[PDB]
This record gives sequence, structure tokens and C-alpha cells, in this order.
Amino acid sequence: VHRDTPENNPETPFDFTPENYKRIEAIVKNYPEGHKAAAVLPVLDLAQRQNGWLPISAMNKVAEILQVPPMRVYEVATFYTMYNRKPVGKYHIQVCTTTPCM
Amino acid sequence: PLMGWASTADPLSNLVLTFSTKEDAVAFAEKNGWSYDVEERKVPKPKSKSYGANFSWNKRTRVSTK
Amino acid sequence: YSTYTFLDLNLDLSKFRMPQPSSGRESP
Amino acid sequence: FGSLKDEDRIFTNLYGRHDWRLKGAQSRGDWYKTKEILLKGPDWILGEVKTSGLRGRGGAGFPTGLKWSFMNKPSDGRPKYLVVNADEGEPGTCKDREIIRHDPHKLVEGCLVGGRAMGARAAYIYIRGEFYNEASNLQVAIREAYEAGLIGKNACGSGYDFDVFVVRGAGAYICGEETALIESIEGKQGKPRLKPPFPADVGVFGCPTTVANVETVAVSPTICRRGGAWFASFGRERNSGTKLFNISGHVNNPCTVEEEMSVPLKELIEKHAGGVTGGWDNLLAVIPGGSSTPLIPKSVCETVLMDFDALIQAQTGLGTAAVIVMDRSTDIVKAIARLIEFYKHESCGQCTPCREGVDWMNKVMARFVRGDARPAEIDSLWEISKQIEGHTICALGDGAAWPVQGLIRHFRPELEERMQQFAQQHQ
Ligand SMILES: Cc1cc2nc3c(=O)[nH]c(=O)nc-3n(C[C@H](O)[C@H](O)[C@H](O)COP(=O)(O)O)c2cc1C
Ligand code: SF4
Repeated sequence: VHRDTPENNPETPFDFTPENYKRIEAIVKNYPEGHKAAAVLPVLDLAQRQNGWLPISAMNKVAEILQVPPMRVYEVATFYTMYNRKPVGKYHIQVCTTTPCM
Repeated sequence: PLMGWASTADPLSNLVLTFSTKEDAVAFAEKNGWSYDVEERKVPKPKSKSYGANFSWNKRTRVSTK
Repeated sequence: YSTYTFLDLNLDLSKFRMPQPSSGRESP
Repeated sequence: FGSLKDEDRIFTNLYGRHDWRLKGAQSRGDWYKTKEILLKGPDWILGEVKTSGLRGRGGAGFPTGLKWSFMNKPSDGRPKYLVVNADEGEPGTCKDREIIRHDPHKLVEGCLVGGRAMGARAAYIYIRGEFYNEASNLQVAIREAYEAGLIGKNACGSGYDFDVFVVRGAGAYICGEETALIESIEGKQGKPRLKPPFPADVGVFGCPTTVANVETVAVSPTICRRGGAWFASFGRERNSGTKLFNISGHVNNPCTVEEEMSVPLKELIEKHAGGVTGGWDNLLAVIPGGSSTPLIPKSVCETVLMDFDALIQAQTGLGTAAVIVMDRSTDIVKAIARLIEFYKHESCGQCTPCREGVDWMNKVMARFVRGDARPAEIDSLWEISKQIEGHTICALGDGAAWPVQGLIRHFRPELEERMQQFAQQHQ
């Protein structure tokens, strides 16, 4: 795997279902005001859910919602694991292999 | 105009003496008797820098992705 | 068990019943 | 320690498991006396746990009793929160998620009854999103009670009540530290801060927080509900209580059991239920901690009680509260590399000792196991491990070497002969 994008879907395009703009009212409701500025962890992942893997125009979209310069997103999606930047299948299966599982 | 070495007169041109201080700096220009000039030493502001002010409630200084 | 559909979980009882928030500002 | 046990009765600190999963009046145990507790002065709860003095389940010492009556004594301008790990970082831990799976009604109380001591404002929990199904249900458990009016904003009978906001991670180790979790609760990348800013109770979300653990805030209400004088039951004058162990990797029926302190490993492993591998002649090479403690051979471990400071007597102690063992076929050198190959993937990567310093080992560990170039390396590889201690910020480095530090201890030859096994082979 490599962490650079070869201009796949700069304009995919992508958008959220108008059923989802009523939840993002609730998420931001969690946090205090003025620091809000990152709900990114659910909000960026909810977008994975609506789609099933998020292209680069998904990473650019939430920035327009969250007003953070979108290297403060492309970063967070390349740190964690659960998000899948490339495409996937209908079932993405795991085999735990570790000292006990070994 | 044979190679491009830059040949020169001005037989001093390369000397740097090293003194220990100003009071004893000008000491050697007069005593040998030529004109001169002076610059001044510089050292920074005090200054005030504190990590741990980088995470702030109402302050405007709050870093991200450090 | 519900693969998609976090909705009412997030937006039904939570949306109305998460008061206020005040949360202040932080304008900044 | 008394009778060298650690028994298990129906008198324990956990109410029920197979009885009732859903909501209700907390038919017998829970939500019993509340308005009397909270209405009395808050510091009555503070130091009232000292009758027990819980060391804490966060994988360390530092009894939970101090840090809450610790700073966060005053209050000035800015709210205080609660962040209680639900996460599991250590391989084979598994103690967590059993508390939540069949009995969530306990912990929402555990905060509310607990949070009053902090004088806190809100309640955050945190859960690795890798548990989608079980973690999804807490919200119901929140609602199925909270909706009844049991919590917030006065509930019940006080002027102080506040709700709990679940969150989730993804590829986290982040519970691997406080002062990381409070960072990735925020939405930055998670690189844990420096430990002494202002340690974790000054620099925080916007404002002071305290990072608790699961059964540190789980068992607090029931230990403030009854307490005693039974709060100190088993274990010596130092460590006292009954925690949960979860056995894994060789047994008849590896499964959790509530067991009090100072229990020897030779009766405990064999019990609950059997020893199904060789109870002896299977060589019983054991790991006290989950990933945080190196091996013990057949020596005094089997008589060594599981009391904390009893383990510091051996070359390593364990706060993780887990057990992994081995018998015969498992090649330890083969079975410890995939404990190290794990570390290389879970590390932040800020610090120069951790990053670029763990791989130097992990790249060589695939020499020994395979069998490959000559000894005198072992003598160096020990020094590397001796060279990362005060040099890293978080504990993940201090938890990086011990497995290798304590492999070179306790087994000399198994390596020495294998480097020959390929040496004679080359010939
Ligand atoms: C690799 C690693 C993984 C960890 N995983 C967890 C975890 O899953 N849950 C947890 O509560 N603490 C975990 N910690 C340790 C945190 O320091 C701990 O949660 C925090 O100190 C809270 O301690 P306390 O609430 O018991 O006082 C982990 C530490 C490391 C180094
Ligand atoms: S060890 Fe160094 S790099 Fe790995 S996580 Fe702790 S700090 Fe970040």
C-alpha cells in the first residue's frame, strides 16, 4: 500500500443524503462551541458508511462542512486503520493472529 | 586571462585578527595608526516560551497537528 | 446487527434530548 | 494473606451475568441507595474508598483512591470531565467487554456515583469501534434507564446530574496512554503529549480531566455501597481486593473468574477448570502479564502468588491482569516474535528511540528464529533493550523491551543451540 493518491476522484463527486444532515445536527451538539472544529471521527466515518469506501472527494467534502484546511483531514484518514481509502469487497474479513491467537 | 584564477593585488585582503573585547579592540587600530569603524554585539530578547500553553480554552493560541 | 442505520440511534432520542448544549465559545 | 486464597463465593463485587441483561429497577443489586449518598458532602466519598484503596486496573500501581482526592480538589473557571477507557490494548486481556456485554446498567451508575467525587461536569466514555455490535447497545442501556429519568440533570434528588456521551475510535491503541486519549477525543491525530506539562489533570480537553479505567469506576459504587472492613478482604497489608483474571492459551476451559489476590498460579491455572495440557511435564513456560511481562520458567512462579508486589519480587510484575502460558510444541522464540511484530505496528512514531529503535530489534528477531548469523549478538541485543527506558515518552517503549529483556534472562541456551542448528546445517 502507498499513501499518495494518483488523482482518482478529485471530483468523484460525492454528497450526503439529506437524511444525514439532520444527524450532524446531533453530533456537533455533543461538543462545546468554538472548539467544535473536529467531530471528524464519527463524521468522516459516517461518510464511509453511506458509501462503503471513501474516495478523495469524500476527504475534501467534510472540510467544506467543518472549515478545516483539508490537510487536517487527509492526515486523520491515513493514521487510523478502520477507514478504507482504497476500494473493498462486500465482506472484509479478519483473522486474529497474535500470541494468544497463535 | 589564461585560466580564470582571479589574481589580485591588495596584499592584505586576507587577515583576520581575533581580539577578546571592545575595550581592547580599538587598542590595536590606534597603536598601529590607521582609520577604522565599529559595529555592535547583539544578543536575543529574554524571552518567554512555554509549552503547555498550546492547549487552550479561550486562548487564540491553540495548535493542531504539531 | 443493523449495518447501516445509526440514524435514530444518533438522531431520534439523542437529537432532542441532548441539552442544551451551551458549550460556550471559543469564537475563536 | 491468610489461607493462601482467593476463593470465589456468590459474594463478589459483580452482581449478575446470565440473569437479566435488559433494563428495570435493578431488580435486586443496583441503583439501591442513591439520594442518601449524593446528598452528603462529596469528600465523604473521597477517601471513603481508602478502606479498600484500589490499586487500579489500568495496568499500573498508583491506587485510584489518591488521584481523585488528588488535585481537582479546588475548582475555578473551567469545567471538569471524565474520560474512562473502555479500550483493550493488550493482547489476551479480554477482561473488558465482558463487563459491558451482559451488564451495562452498572457503569452509567459507576460514573454518576463516581463523577460526583470529581465534582465533574459531563461524562465521556470511549470505546474501540472495532466492537460494533456490543458497543452499539450501550446507547439503549443509556436510554432504557436515562429515559426513565434516572440521570440528569437533577436525577435523582440532587441538583447535580449529567449524562454520558459515547464516542468511538478506529485503529486506536490510544488507550495505551492517557494524554493521548484526551487528545484523540478531540480529533487530532493522537500523538500522545509529553507527560509533564502540567500532567494529565491540568492540560486537558480545554480543561482538567481525569482518565479512569473500567473496573476502577465500575466497582467503586458497590465498594462505597457496602465497603467495610470487607473493602480489605484478601491480599496482604499492601494490595487488597478481588480482581478478574481471564486465562488464555492453554487450559481445559479458558474463561474468566473472579479471584482475590495472593492466589498461587499452580492451583489457579489448574483450577477453572482443568489444566488440560500437562499440569506438569508440559514444562509450563508462563507469561504473567499480557504483553507487559516476560517469561517465567518452571521456577517459583507456580508457588508465587499473584499479588502485585509479590511479582515485583520476581524479575517482572504485571498489572495487566491476564495469563498466557505454553506447554511443548509452541516454540517460545517462535512465539515471542509475533508479540514483537505486533509492537512495530502499534507505535505512534514521534520519538527517535521508539520509532527506528524497535525495528532494529524486530528486523533482527527474524534472524534468531529462522536461525542465522552468529552469537555475541545476543549480548548486544540486550544492550539495545537496556538503551530504551527513560528515552521514550509513553510506556509503550518501557513496555517494548521487557519481553525481550526478560527472554535473554531465564533462557540462555535455547538460542545458543539453534544458532548452532543452522551452523552445523550450513556445514
Ligand atoms: C499500548 C497501550 C495500550 C493501552 N490500552 C489501554 C486500554 O485499552 N484501556 C485503558 O484503560 N488503558 C490503556 N492503556 C493505559 C492508559 O494509561 C490508561 O488507560 C490510563 O492511564 C488510565 O488509567 P486509570 O484510569 O486506571 O487511572 C494502554 C497503555 C498502552 C501503553
Ligand atoms: S513510543 Fe514514541 S512513538 Fe511509539 S507511541 Fe509512545 S511516543 Fe509515539
